[PDB]
Amino acid sequence: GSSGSSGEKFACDYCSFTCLSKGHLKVHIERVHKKIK
Ligand SMILES: [Zn+2]
Repeated sequence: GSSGSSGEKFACDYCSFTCLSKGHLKVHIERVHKKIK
């Protein structure tokens, strides 16, 4: 069939947070983290 490995999506590293949209991942580390070296 087709069903098998689900996911094929990247997630934030610093934290274990899962998003729905691609942009959400960006806007996330944008402020939620904003970790300045
Ligand atoms: Zn994060």
